[PDB]
Amino acid sequence: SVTCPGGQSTSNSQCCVWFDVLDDLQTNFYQGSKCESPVRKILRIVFHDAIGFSPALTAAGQFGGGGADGSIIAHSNIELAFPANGGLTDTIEALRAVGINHGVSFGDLIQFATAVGMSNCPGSPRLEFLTGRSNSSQPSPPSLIPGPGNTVTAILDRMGDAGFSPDEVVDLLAAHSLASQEGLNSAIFRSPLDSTPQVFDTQFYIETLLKGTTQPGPSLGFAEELSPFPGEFRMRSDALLARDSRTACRWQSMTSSNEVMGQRYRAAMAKMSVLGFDRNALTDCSDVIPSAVSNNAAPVIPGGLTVDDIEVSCPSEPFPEIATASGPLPSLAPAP
Ligand code: HEM
Ligand SMILES: *[C@@H]1O[C@H](CO)[C@@H](O[C@@H]2O[C@H](CO)[C@@H](O)[C@H](O)[C@H]2NC(C)=O)[C@H](O)[C@H]1NC(C)=O
Ligand SMILES: [Ca+2]
Ligand SMILES: [Ca+2]
Repeated sequence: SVTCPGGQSTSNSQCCVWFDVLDDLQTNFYQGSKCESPVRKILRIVFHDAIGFSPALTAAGQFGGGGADGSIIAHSNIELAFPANGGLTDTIEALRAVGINHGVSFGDLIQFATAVGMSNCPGSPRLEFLTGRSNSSQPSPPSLIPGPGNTVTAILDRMGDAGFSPDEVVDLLAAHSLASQEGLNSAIFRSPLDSTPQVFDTQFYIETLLKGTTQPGPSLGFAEELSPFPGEFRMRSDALLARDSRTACRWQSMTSSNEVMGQRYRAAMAKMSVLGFDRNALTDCSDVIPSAVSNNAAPVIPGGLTVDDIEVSCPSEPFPEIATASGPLPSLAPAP
């Protein structure tokens, strides 16, 4: 059966080169298989690469984008000029080098580095990984990336054109559980979007629902809203989506189970990884992806706050029974 040069066993011979890029990335790009800034930047990158895909542009006789084709690396010179692609240069160049050095397509590489980065963060599911996307790409059309100051209708329409339902938009946002911002408000560099920027968990959903009480920096930044405790940043699109009637019940259902949240995120991400491709034409190499350590902590309403502080926005389903903590309000340190 197929054992690779290193003795590991896989489903197909096309998977063997990925054990090598797995060692490179873990040792170098992830600095000893860590869950820090490199994993966070790659998650913005996989999204901005795959979402440059528009059926509506195709239908209007215009090039609509190749989707998850790695065009953000190949055509970095035009894509990184886009409003949503700031602060990605250093990460795009380190990935370009692993791509050229191992002979793999940029589109596959972005998807692989996402599944490998996530396995370094506790609580993560094992993402599916498929190989075989062609390395040729055209530059993505401009303006296909949702922005933090857009209304909910604008975000749902763009995402709906790419193929996601309102529920999948909420599911995809579980990645803001491993997140911070650097360019919305530079005065509070790397301010976390939830209290556990290194744990893939339910806290992001709970904490964006909390009453915005605190201005974390000396002034408000682009599309910044008051957050529930010092050090945490709250982005206007995340505040709006937690509260809008079209997405509020899915958002609420994500607050109490890390199992359900992970299951749904893995499904939405498998769908995003093949935008512009035929899944059936790719080779499954998911067994190359290692398991992440399990997260054993239970969901909590932090720092003494209670259900009275969460702005319940699903008129049908009552808010889940989530534990409370007898804390003083936390002050979050920048994400590492
Ligand atoms: C509804 C659309 C979304 C909007 C408007 C949005 C917007 C943003 C913005 C403005 C930032 C801050 C970047 C910075 O200044 O450093 C951010 C960070 C982040 N976003 Fe999103 N996001 C959305 C969806 C997603 C999706 C689907 C993913 C990927 C699965 C993603 C992954 C991340 C991650 C992990 C970070 C943290 C980056 C870091 O800490 O350096 N986002 N997002
Ligand atoms: C994928 O396509 C890109 C070109 O778009 C290739 O990238 C170049 O590779 C050469 C050496 O192989 C480098 O010296 C260039 O600087 C690279 N250009 C860019 C824009 O990165 C890449 O080699 C191709 N990969 C595969 C597996 O065919
Ligand atoms: Ca692309
Ligand atoms: Ca988290």
